[PDB]
Amino acid sequence: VQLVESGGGLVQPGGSRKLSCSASGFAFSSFGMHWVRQAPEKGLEWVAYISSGSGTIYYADTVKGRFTISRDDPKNTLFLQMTSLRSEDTAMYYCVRSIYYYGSSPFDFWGQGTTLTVSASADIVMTQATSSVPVTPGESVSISCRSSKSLLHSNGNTYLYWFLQRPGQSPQLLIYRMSNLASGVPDRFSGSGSGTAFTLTISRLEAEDVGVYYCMQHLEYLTFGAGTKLEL
Amino acid sequence: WNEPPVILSMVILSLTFLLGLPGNGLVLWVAGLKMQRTVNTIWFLHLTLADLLCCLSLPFSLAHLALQGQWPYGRFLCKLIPSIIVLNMFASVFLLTAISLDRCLVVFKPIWCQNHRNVGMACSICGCIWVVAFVMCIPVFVYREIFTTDNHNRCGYKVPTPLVAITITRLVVGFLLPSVIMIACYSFIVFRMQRGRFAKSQSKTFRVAVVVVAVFLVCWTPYHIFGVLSLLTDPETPLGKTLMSWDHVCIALASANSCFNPFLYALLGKDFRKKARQSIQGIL
Amino acid sequence: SVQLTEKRMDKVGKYPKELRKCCEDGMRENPMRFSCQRRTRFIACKKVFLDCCNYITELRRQHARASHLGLAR
Amino acid sequence: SELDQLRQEAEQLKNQIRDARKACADATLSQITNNIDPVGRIQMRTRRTLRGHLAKIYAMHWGTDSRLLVSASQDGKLIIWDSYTTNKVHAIPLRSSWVMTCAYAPSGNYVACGGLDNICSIYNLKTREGNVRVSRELAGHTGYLSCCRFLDDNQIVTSSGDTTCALWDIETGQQTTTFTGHTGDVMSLSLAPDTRLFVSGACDASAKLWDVREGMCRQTFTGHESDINAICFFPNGNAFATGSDDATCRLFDLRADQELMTYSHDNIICGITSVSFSKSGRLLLAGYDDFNCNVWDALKADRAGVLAGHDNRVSCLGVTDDGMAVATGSWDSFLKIWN
Amino acid sequence: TLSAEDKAAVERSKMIDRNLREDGEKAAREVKLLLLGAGESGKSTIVKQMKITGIVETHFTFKDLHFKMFDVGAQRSERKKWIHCFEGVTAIIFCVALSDYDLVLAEDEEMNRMHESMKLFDSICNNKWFTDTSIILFLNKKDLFEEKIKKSPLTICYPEYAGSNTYEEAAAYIQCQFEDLNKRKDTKEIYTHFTCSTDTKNVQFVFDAVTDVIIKNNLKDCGLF
Amino acid sequence: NTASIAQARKLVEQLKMEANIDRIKVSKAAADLMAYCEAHAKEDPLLTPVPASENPFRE
Ligand SMILES: CC(C)CCC[C@@H](C)[C@H]1CC[C@H]2[C@@H]3CC=C4C[C@@H](O)CC[C@]4(C)[C@H]3CC[C@]12C
Ligand SMILES: CC(C)CCC[C@@H](C)[C@H]1CC[C@H]2[C@@H]3CC=C4C[C@@H](O)CC[C@]4(C)[C@H]3CC[C@]12C
Ligand SMILES: CC(C)CCC[C@@H](C)[C@H]1CC[C@H]2[C@@H]3CC=C4C[C@@H](O)CC[C@]4(C)[C@H]3CC[C@]12C
Ligand SMILES: CC(C)CCC[C@@H](C)[C@H]1CC[C@H]2[C@@H]3CC=C4C[C@@H](O)CC[C@]4(C)[C@H]3CC[C@]12C
Ligand SMILES: CC(C)CCC[C@@H](C)[C@H]1CC[C@H]2[C@@H]3CC=C4C[C@@H](O)CC[C@]4(C)[C@H]3CC[C@]12C
Ligand SMILES: CCCCCCCCCCCCCCCC(=O)O
Ligand SMILES: CCCCCCCCCCCCCCCC(=O)O
Repeated sequence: VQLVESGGGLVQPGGSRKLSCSASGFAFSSFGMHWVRQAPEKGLEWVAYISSGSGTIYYADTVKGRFTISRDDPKNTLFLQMTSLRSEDTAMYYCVRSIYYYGSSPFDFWGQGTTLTVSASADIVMTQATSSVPVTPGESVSISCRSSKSLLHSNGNTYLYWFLQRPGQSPQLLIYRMSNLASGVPDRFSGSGSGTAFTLTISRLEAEDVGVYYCMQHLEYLTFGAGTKLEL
Repeated sequence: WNEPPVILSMVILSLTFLLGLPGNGLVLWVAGLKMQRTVNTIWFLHLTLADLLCCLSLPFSLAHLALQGQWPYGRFLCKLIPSIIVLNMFASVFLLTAISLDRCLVVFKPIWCQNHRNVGMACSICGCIWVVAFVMCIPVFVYREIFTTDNHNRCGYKVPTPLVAITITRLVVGFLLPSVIMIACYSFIVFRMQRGRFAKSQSKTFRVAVVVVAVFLVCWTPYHIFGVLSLLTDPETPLGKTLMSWDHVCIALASANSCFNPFLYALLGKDFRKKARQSIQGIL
Repeated sequence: SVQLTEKRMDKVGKYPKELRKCCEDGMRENPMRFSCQRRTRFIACKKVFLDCCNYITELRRQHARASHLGLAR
Repeated sequence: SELDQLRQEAEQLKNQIRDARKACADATLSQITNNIDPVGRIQMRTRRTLRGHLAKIYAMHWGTDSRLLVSASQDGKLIIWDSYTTNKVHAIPLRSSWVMTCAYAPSGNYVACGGLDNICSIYNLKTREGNVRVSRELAGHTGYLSCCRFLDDNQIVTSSGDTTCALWDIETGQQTTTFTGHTGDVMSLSLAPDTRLFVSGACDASAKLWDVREGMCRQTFTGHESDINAICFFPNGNAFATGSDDATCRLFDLRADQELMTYSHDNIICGITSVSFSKSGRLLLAGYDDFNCNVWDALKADRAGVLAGHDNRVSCLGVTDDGMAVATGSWDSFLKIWN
Repeated sequence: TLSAEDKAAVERSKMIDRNLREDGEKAAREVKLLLLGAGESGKSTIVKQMKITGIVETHFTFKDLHFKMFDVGAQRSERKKWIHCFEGVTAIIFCVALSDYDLVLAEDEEMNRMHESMKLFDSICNNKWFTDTSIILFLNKKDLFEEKIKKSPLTICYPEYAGSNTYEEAAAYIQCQFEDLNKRKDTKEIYTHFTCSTDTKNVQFVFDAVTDVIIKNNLKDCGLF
Repeated sequence: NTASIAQARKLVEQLKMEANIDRIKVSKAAADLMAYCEAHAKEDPLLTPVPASENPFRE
C-alpha cells in the first residue's frame, strides 16, 4: 500500500498544473479517492472526491468548476487538473483512499503529499475549544470537539473520524465512526460522544503520540477541525 | 344498430376486447415479473405492450363506430387517436416480423447467436422497431382533418392530399415485406429441420409455422385489399358504399390478430405455460 | 348540395366570375351522374364547366369518404 | 472364521443398546407437552428479496452480528449480503464453480467455501489491499465437500462425501484430526454453542455425535429410514434435529440418547434439505423439496405455519443469532428474509 | 434520506451488479458438456483429443465456440447426492468402449463391463434431472473390438443375439441396444459416434451435435419445435 | 481378511464404548427442553411478533 504523487513546486498565478498520483500495492479500481489540502499554518481542508466507478464526483464550494478530477484504473493513477490558481492554494496536497461498505474503514491510508506554492456557508462546521495543551508522558488526556449539527443519522451511525498528524509525517486514521479503532492503532485510544460533543481519550500516553489531532465529519459533503497540538 | 356489417364489427370488436385484455395482461404480468429476463421475453413483452395498447384503444373505435361517425371531440384528438391506432398496430406487425427474423437467424447461424445475441441487442432492435413504427405513422397525423358538415362533425382525410401514396407505402412496408419475410423464414426453418444429418420425424414445427402464417395472412390481408380497392373506387356507386361499410369489419378483423397474438406466441412455450399456470394457481 | 352550396358560394368569387350560370350548372347534382367530362359534349363555357364540375365532384366525395371512414385507416 | 463371532457380538451390543433405550423410555415428549398452550398460526411476509445471483443457490450462513450473510450459487461466486439495506458487501469469484457449502466466520474475518472440488477454501475479508484473496487451499479430502463450519478463527471442522469428517488448522493447513466413524457419505454438519461437540449426519441413516478435543464418537442415532440431509443443534445444546429424504424431521436428545418425536405429515412426501431452530427453540423451521418451507412446532409436533414464497426447491435455511429473522434460499436464485 | 456512506455503498452494489451481469453473459455464451464413462473407458483419450483430485475442467474453443469440459471420474461417492448439480448442462457425453464385452470388472467374475455400462446409461437416461438434456454416445476402441470379434464371438455378452460375426452388424446391434434404453423417445436425442484415431473428427462430431442441440433448445424455448 | 477383521474389531470397540455411557430418563430431558422453551419465550422475535418500531426489517 503506497501512494506517491508529484506535480508540485512554484506555480505562477492564473496558470494550470496537473497533480499525478501513482498507487501501488493495492486494488485501486475499487477505492474511492480524495484530495485534501493542508495550509502550512491552518488545518486540513477537503478538495475533491471521485468514486470507484468514476461517478458521483464531488467538489468543495471554493473549487467547484475550477478543478477537474479524473482517474485511470488500468494505469492506477489519479490526476487533479488545477486551473487559474490564486494565492490561497499554496498548500500541501494529500491523496487519500477510502472504501465505503458496511464495517469498512474509509480514509485509512494517506499519501505523502506535494507542496504547491503560488507566487505572490450552508455546511457542517466543527468547533474546537482549545488549540494547544501541555501533556506529559504516561498521563491520560481527553480532547473535546463540537458539531453544529447532530451527526447521529437515523441508521444508528455517528459519522466522526479522528486523524493524527505527527510533525513531518502524513496523517493517520485513529478512530472511525467515533467508536471503532483502525488497523494498526493501539488499544489505548478511545472515543465517545452523543451527537454534538465528542471526546477522544488517551490513557498511558507515549512519546510517539505527539502530533496534531483532527476531527472530521462525513454526513454530508466534509469539514475538518482546526486541530489540537500536543506539546511535551 | 343500423346495418349488418356494423353489427358484425361490434361483435368481433367486443369479443376481441373481452378476450384480449386478460390474455395480454396475464402474459405481460408473467413475463415482466414472474420470469427471468431472456432474449425471447423482451420480444413477448414488447408485443404484449403493443397488443395491450391496441385493446385499450379498442373502446374508442367501438364507440366511434356505435355513434355512426359522430365525433364530439376536438381536431387534435382526431389527429392523435388514429396515429396511436396506426402506430400500435404496425409496431405489432413489425415485432412479429422481427420474431420471425430472430428465429431464422438462430436456426441459420446458431454459433453467432450463442455469442452475439443477448438481451441488450433485443432491446436495441425493439427500440428501433418502435422508432420505425412512429416514423411510419407520421402522415396520419400531418394529413388528418376535421370535416364539419353543418349539423355535425366527422374525422377524415381530404396540391391535394396524397392518400394513394400513403396507402401504397403502407401496403409495401406493413404487408408485402412482413408476409414475404415471415413465409421465407418459417419455410427455411421447416426445410432445415426436416433435411439434416440428425433430422427427426416430427411435424410440430410445420404445424406451428403454418398456423402462425395463416392467422397473420387471414387477419391483415382483407384490410389492405379493401383499403387499396376503396381508393380505386368512386364513392358514389353502391360498390363504394359496400366497400366503406365492410371496411369496419376489416378493422375488427385486424384487431383480432392483436387479440390472438399471446395465444399464438407466448403460450406455445412449456416454460411460459408452467409459470403462467403456477401464477394463476396462486391467485386461486 | 349542402355545406357544399356554401362552398359553391365560396367559389363564385374565389375565382373571377366568367359565367355564373355555367359554373353553377356544372355544380348541379347528378341525376345523370354519369360524369364530368361527358357533360361538356352537348352544352369558354366548356372549360370553366369542366373545372367547376371537377372541384364540386371531388368534393362531394371527400365527404362521402369522410362519412364512413374508420379511425384505424 | 472369527469374523462371524465379531458380527454376533456387534448384534448383541446393538440389542443391549435398544434394550437400554426402551427401558429408559418412561414417557414421550408429546404426552408431556400436550398440556401447554398451542403456538397458533404464524405468518411471515417477505421483508427483503436478494436477487443478485444468476444460478441455483446451495448454502448460506449468518454472521454473528446478524446483519451480514454469505451466499453461494453455481455462478462461481460468493456474495456477502447486507440484510438491512439489501446491499452487496463483497463478490468473491471462485476458482471452482461447483460450490455446495459456505460459512461465515464468528469473528467476521473469513469466509469458508467448498463443494465438488475437494477444498474448503478460506477467503480473507479484511485484507489491507482491499480485495478478497484466498488464504490457502485445504486439499486433504478425496470426496465432495458437504459442509464447512468455522469452529474458531484458526480451526475449521468440515464434512465430506468420502465418509469422514475432519478438523483443520488454518495456519498450518494440515488435517489436525480425522473422524472416520461413518459408513456412508456425510452430508450435514452442525456445531454446538459451547464449541466442544458437533453432530454429523450421513447417508447411512444415522447421526453421530463427535468430540472436538478428544476425537472419538460419543453416540449414534439410527432412527431415520433414509439419507439424512440436514442437522441442527437445539439452542440449549442438549438436543438436535435431523431432516432426511423420508419427509420426516426427528429430534434426538444427547443425554437421553433417543428420538423424542418425529415431525411428518401425510401430504408431505418430499425430502428435507435444511432444518434450523429459533432462538427460543420452540419453532423448528424446515425447508422442503416441494417449493415450500414448514414452520413446525418443536414441542407439539404441529405445523405452526407455512412459508410458500420461493419458486424452486429450498436448499438453504438459516436463523439469526438474535432470532430476529430467517433467510431462505432456493434454486431460482433468490434469497428471502422472513420475520 | 440516506447517508453519504450509504449512497457510496449503493453505488458499490450497482458496480457489483454490473460485473455480475457481465460475468453471467460471459458464462451463458459457453456450452457445457458433462462426461460419464463406466469403469475403464475412452475418457483418458477423449480428453486429450479435446485439449488439441475432484472435478477437472479444461477450456477449449473450436470453430469460435467455447466448450466447458466436465469430468467426474474421480468422484467415488454416491452420485445421486450431486448429479442434480448438473441439471443445466447442455450435453452429456457417455463414453463406452466396445472391447469390454469379454472383459469383466475386478469385483465380480459373472458380470460384464458392457452390462455395467448399460446399467449406468439406463440410470442416466431415466434420471429425472436429465429429461431435457441431450446425450452424445461415444463408442471407443473400434480396431481392438474388430480383433476381438475375429478372435472371440459376441454371444458371450448377449445370449439373445443371433447374427454373423461381422463388425458392421455387431456395431449396429450394440448401437441399437444402447439406444433402446432411452425410455423417453421424444424429448431426448442420442448422437451415436464411433471414435477414431483422428482427433479432428471427434471434435467435429461434438461441434455438429452441440450445434444441433443448441438449435433444438432454442426452438423448444420459442415453442416451435 | 485382515482389513475386515480390523474394521470389525474397531466397530465392536466403538459400539462397546458407546454402550458404556450413562443415561438419564426421557421425562427429565423433555421437562428440561420444555423449561428452556418456556424461559426464553419472550426473547424470540419469531415466536412472538415484535412491533414495527423495534423491528430492523420494518420496511
Ligand atoms: C376472457 C378470459 C376468461 C380469458 C382468460 C385467459 C387465460 C386466463 C386462460 C386461457 C388459456 C389458459 C391456459 C391454457 C393452457 C394451459 C396449459 C395447462 O397445462 C395449464 C393451464 C394453462 C396454462 C391455462 C391457464 C389459464 C389460461 C391462460
Ligand atoms: C373511452 C370511450 C369509452 C369514451 C366514450 C365517450 C362517450 C361514451 C360519450 C362522450 C360524448 C358523449 C355524448 C355527448 C353529447 C351527447 C348529447 C346529449 O344530449 C345526449 C348524450 C350524448 C350523445 C353523449 C353520449 C355519450 C358520449 C358519446
Ligand atoms: C429488414 C430486414 C430484411 C433486415 C434483415 C437483415 C439481416 C438479413 C442481416 C442484418 C444483420 C446480418 C447478420 C450480421 C452478422 C452476421 C455474422 C456473420 O458471421 C454471419 C452473418 C450474420 C449473422 C448476418 C446475417 C444477415 C443479417 C441478420
Ligand atoms: C400510446 C403509444 C404512443 C405509447 C408508445 C410507448 C412507447 C413509445 C414506449 C413505451 C415503452 C418504451 C420502451 C421501454 C423499454 C425500452 C428498453 C430500452 O433499453 C430501450 C427503449 C425501450 C425499447 C423503450 C422504447 C419506447 C417505448 C416502447
Ligand atoms: C425500402 C423498400 C425495400 C421498401 C419501401 C419501398 C417504398 C419506399 C417505395 C416502393 C413502392 C413506391 C411507391 C410506388 C408507387 C407510388 C405511386 C405514386 O403515385 C406515388 C409514389 C408511390 C407511392 C411510390 C412511393 C415509394 C414506394 C412506396
Ligand atoms: C418492414 C420491415 C420491418 C423490420 C422491422 C424493423 C427492423 C429494424 C432493424 C434494425 C437493425 C439495427 C441493428 C443494430 C445492432 C447494434 O446496435 O449493434
Ligand atoms: C426485400 C426482401 C429482402 C430479403 C428479406 C428476407 C430475408 C430472408 C433470409 C433467409 C435466409 C436463407 C438463406 C438460405 C441459404 C442456403 O441456401 O442454405
